[PDB]
Amino acid sequence: ECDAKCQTPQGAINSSLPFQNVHPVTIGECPKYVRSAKLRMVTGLRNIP
Amino acid sequence: GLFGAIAGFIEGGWTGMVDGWYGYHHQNEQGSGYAADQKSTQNAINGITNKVNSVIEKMNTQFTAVGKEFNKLERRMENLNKKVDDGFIDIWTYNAELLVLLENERTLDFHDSNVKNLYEKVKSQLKNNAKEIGNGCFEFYHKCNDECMESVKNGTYDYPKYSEESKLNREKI
Amino acid sequence: GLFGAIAGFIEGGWTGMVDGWYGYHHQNEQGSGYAADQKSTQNAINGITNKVNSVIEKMNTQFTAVGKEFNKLERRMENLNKKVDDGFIDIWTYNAELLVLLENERTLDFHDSNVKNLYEKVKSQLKNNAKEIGNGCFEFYHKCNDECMESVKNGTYDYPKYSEESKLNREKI
Amino acid sequence: GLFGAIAGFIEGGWTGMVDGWYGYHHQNEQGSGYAADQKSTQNAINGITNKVNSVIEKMNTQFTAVGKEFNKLERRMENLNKKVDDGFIDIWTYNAELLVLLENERTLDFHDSNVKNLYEKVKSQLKNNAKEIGNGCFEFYHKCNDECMESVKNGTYDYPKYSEESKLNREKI
Amino acid sequence: EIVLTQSPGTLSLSPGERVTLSCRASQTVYNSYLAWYQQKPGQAPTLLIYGTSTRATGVPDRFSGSGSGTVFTLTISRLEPEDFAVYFCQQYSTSPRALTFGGGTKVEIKRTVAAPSVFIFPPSDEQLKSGTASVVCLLNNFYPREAKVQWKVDNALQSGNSQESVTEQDSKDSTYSLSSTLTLSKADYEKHKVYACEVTHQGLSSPVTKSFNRGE
Amino acid sequence: QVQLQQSGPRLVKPSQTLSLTCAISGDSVSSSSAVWTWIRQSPSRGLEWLGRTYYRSKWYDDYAVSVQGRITINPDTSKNQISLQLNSVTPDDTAVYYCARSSINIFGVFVMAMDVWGQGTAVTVSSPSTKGPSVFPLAPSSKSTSGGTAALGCLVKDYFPEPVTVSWNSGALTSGVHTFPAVLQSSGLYSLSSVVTVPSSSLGTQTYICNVNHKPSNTKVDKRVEP
Amino acid sequence: GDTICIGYHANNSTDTVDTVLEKNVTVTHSVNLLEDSHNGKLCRLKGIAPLQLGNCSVAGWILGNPECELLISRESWSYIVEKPNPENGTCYPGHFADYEELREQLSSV
Ligand SMILES: *[C@@H]1O[C@H](CO)[C@@H](O)[C@H](O)[C@H]1NC(C)=O
Repeated sequence: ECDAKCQTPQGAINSSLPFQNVHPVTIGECPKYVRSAKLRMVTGLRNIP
Repeated sequence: GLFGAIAGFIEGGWTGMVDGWYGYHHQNEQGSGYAADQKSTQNAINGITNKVNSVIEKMNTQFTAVGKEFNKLERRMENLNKKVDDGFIDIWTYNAELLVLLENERTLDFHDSNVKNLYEKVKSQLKNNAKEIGNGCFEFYHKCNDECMESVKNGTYDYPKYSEESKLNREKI
Repeated sequence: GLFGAIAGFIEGGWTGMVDGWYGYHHQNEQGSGYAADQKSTQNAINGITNKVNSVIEKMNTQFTAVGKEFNKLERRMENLNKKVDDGFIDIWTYNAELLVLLENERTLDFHDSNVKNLYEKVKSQLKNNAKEIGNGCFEFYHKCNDECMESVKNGTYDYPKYSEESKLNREKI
Repeated sequence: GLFGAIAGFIEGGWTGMVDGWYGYHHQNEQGSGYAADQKSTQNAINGITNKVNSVIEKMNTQFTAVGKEFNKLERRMENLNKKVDDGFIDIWTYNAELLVLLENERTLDFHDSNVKNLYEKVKSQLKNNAKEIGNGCFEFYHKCNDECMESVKNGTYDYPKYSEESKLNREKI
Repeated sequence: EIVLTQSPGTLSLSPGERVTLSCRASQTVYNSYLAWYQQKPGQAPTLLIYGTSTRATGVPDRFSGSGSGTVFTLTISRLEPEDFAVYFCQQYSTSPRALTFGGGTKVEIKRTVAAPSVFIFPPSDEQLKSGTASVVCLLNNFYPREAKVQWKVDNALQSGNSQESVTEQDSKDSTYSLSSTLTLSKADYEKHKVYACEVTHQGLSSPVTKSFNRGE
Repeated sequence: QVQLQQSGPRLVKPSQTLSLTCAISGDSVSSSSAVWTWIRQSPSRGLEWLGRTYYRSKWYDDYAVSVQGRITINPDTSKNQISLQLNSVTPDDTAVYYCARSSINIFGVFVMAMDVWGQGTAVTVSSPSTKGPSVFPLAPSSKSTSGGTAALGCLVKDYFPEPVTVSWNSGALTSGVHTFPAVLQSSGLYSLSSVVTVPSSSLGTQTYICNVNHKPSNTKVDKRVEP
Repeated sequence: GDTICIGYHANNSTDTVDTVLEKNVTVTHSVNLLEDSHNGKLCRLKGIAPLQLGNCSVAGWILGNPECELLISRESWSYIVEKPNPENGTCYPGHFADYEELREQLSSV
C-alpha cells in the first residue's frame, strides 16, 4: 500500500531526483532513465587537511 | 585551483573549523582558536543549494510510460520502439554526466574564488600593518587584542588607530 | 560576484553613466562628471551580442512537421507518436533552461571580471600616487587637471611627471 | 582575456619557448634565453587531455542501426521513422556545437588564469626587490646570477639575502 | 551578543487553530544556523527545525519553518493537544562564538471558562507558637488564568501583606489553581476577629466569598 | 539509537567545583561526525550555551563568552563519556545542565543544533544562609468540607535556598495534588504551599501525611494533617 | 607578532567526484543526482491502485476464464500487472484479434 509517482518492473522510485538507473521501463512522472552507474556532484570543497 | 587559493598558497583545509566553509585562525596574547565566516559561508551554501535545486527541478516529467509490447510481425516497429528509448537513454545520459563535471569544476572554481575573495579584503584592510607570510596568513606588526582581531573578521578594522604603532615596528624590520 | 567587483567593493552601479557599461567619475578643481570607457564596453557588447547570436543560430530547424493523425486501431503507434514528441519537448526544454542560467552566471562572472580587470590597470598605473579608498575609487596625492585625468582613462598616464609631487604629499600623510 | 593576462598586460606569446606553455625569459650578465615551466605546464596538459578525454568517452554508443525500409503504405510510419532520426540529429548537433564553444572559452579562461596565477607568485616573491615593468616582466633592483634566477623559477627565492642590496638601489630610484 | 525575542509570550489557542510564533533577532542570523525546539513541561527540549526550514527526523509535517534575516516564524498548521508546550528558537554565530535563545512561547490549549471552588484555612495553632499567623486562601480548577483576590480583615481591605502564585495548566483538565497567603504577626492576628477572602473570576456570576472567625 | 545519560541531582557548597558527567551510548565519543555541547537552563535566564567539544584528529574546546575562564569540558575515550567543570559556583549557577550531540550535516557545515538530548541534572548551589523549612499543617475548617471535597494542605515556610521536593503519602497520593511555585517573601526566604482535593468521607478513614524535603539543608519533615 | 590567517574546510570524508580536468577529487561533501534503488513492491501510481492479474493474463481476464473467478473485481485502475510467463490465458486455442492493440487500450481505465 505504498504510493509513488513512478513504477518500474523491480519496484517504485520515491525521490524527486532528476535521473534514475533502476530500470528503463517506467510509468508515471519518472526520473528519465540514464546509463550512469554514478552521478555524484560536488557540493563542498576539496578535502585537504 | 583557478583563482589559486584552494590547493594554492593556502595548501591546507582546516579540519578544526566546522562552523563554516571559510574562516580565520588568530594567534595573539589572549590565546588562539579557529573561527568561521558567515557572510562568505552563507552566500555559498544558499547559492549552491539553489544550484543543486536548479538541475534537480528543471527535469519536468510527464505522467507517461515506456513498456510497449509489439506483435512478432511489427518487429520493424518493435525495433523502432527501442530506437526511441535508446536515443533518449543516449542523450539524457551524455548530457547529464557532462553537466556533472561542469558544475563540479564550476563548483570548485567558486570556492577557490571566495577564499581568494576573502584574502584580498583582509589584505586590503591592513595594507602595511602586517607582512604577508604567503601560506595564507598575516603577521601583525602591532599588538592586536581580541577586540582588534574581531574587527578584522567583521569588516570594520581600524587602520588609523593601529597605524602609528605599525611604522615603529615596520621600521624595526 | 565571482571576481569581487560587481556587488563587491564597488557597491553601486552608476545610473548617470549611459554612454557605456564601464567608466570613471573624476572630481578635481575644474569640475566633475561621469565618463564611460569604450575599450572595455565595446569588447563586451560585441562578445555578448555574439554569445547571444551563438545559441540562437545553432538550432538548425529542417522544414518538417509534427501533426500526425492515427486511426483508432494504431493507438500503440499513436502512443508512440506522442513519445517521440514528448521526449524532445523533454530534452529541448531541460537543456535550454539549464543553458540559460549557465550563460547567465557566465555573463555575470564576465562583467565582474572587466570591472575588476579595469581596476587593476588604473591601480597598476599610479601605484603610489594615490591611496585607494576601497569603495572603488582613488584619491590622487597630487593636483591632476583634466589633461592628467584623461591620460588615466586612455592608458598613457605619466608616472615620472607626477611622481616628485606624490612623495611630498605622501610624506605629509 | 578574463583574468587579463592572455592578450592582456602580456601582449605576446613567445614563439621561442617550445618546451612548455608557460615560462620565463631572463636577462642578466651571464646571458639570456627562454625557459619553460613544468609545474604550470604539466598540470594543464594533463587536465586538458582529460577534459578532451571527458567529452569523447562519455558518448556511449550501443551496437544498433538506423537504415529502415518501409512499404509505400506505411508512409506515416516512414515519416515517423525520419522524425526519430532528425530529432537526434537536431539535438546531438545543437548540444555538441554549443559545448564546443563553451569548453573553448572555458579552455581560454583557464590558460589566462595560470599565466595570471604564475605572475602573482613571482610578484609575491620579490615584493619590492624588483619594479614591475607592466608588459609582463620585472627589473631586479640587484645583481641576480643564474643561481639567483633559477630560484625565482623554482619557488625557493631568497628574499632576506638580496634584500639589503635592494634598498640601496631602490633608494637610488 | 544575539538575544532572541519571541511574540507572543503566552498564547491560548484551541486545538486545530493555526499557531504562528515569530522569532525576532537582535541582528541578522544566517539562513543556516537557526534551530527550533519544542519543550514539554519538565521534559528536555527536542529538535523541531534546524537550518531554517529543514524538518528534523521524526517531526510531523504540520510544523514548517519560514523566514530570513532577523525575522523567523514557527508555524503549526493544525494545533494538537500534545502541542501544549513552550517553543524556543535558537541561533548560533561563529565570530564571536554565540549560541543563545529567546523568551520562549507557551502554547496553551484554550478551553472553556470554569468557576473556581474556593477554600480557606486559618493560621495553624502550631505556627501561632512561632509568632507568625498565615491565613491561606485557595482557588481550584478554573480558567482562564486571570483572577482577583482581596483579603478583608474585619471588612477592611488589606494591601501589601499578601502574596500569590498560580500553577501551570494542569495536564488533565487544563485548569489552573490559585493560592493566596495572609502572613501576619501574632499580635495583628489576635487583634481581629473576622477574616474575609473575596474572589472575582470570569466564571463567577458574583464574587463568592468564604469567611471564618478567629477563636471560633 | 543514541541515548545520553547524565548524573543525578547534585548539591555543591558555594565557591566549590561543579562536576557533571554525560554518558554516550551508541556513538563513539571520538566520532568525527558528532559534536558534544553543554547547555544549562534556569527558569529565570532561560537556555544558555556553556561549551562545546569535538574531535577532528585532535580535541578542541569552545565556551560561551559568559563563562570564559572557569569552565572546562573534558572527554574520556575509555568510558565513552564527557564531563563538565564549573569552578566557583555562585547562586547564579543553580539550574539544570544538559549535554548535546549533532549529526546536523549541512554539506559538512553544522547548524549547531541538538539531535540527541539528555534528561537533565538538578544542580542546586547552596548559599551562606542555609535554613530549613517550618512545615505547618493546613487543616480544613469544619465547614469548608461539608461539600463534596475536603481541602488539605501543608505550608512550607522559611527555607533557603530553593527548591523543595513535596510528596504526599510518600508518593502514592497523586490525584488532585497541587504544589504552587514558591514566592519570595520579604525575608529572602522562599515560601511554598501544597494542597490536595480528597473526598470528605475519608478524613477519618485515611491518614494524610505530606513529606517535605529541603535538600540543601538536610531537612525532611513528616507532618500529618488531621482535620 | 600576532598572526591572523585565512583558511577553508576539511573533514573525514572519503567521497571522490570527477571533474572536467582531474578525477577522484576527494570532496568534503557531495550529493548524488542519480536514483539507484527501488522497494521491490508495487505502489499506487497516480494515487489509485493498479490491476493485479497474477496467474491470469489480460486475455483470460477480459475473456473471464473459469479459473480466474478471483479477479473479476476491480472498477478503477491506473495500470495493469501480469506475470512474465502467464499460465492461464485463452484456454481454447485461436487467434485473438488486435490483441497487442488492446493492451494499450485497457492499459488504464
Ligand atoms: C491454468 O494453468 C495450470 C498450470 O499453469 C493448468 O494446470 C490449468 O489447467 C490451467 N487452467 C486453465 C483453465 O487453463
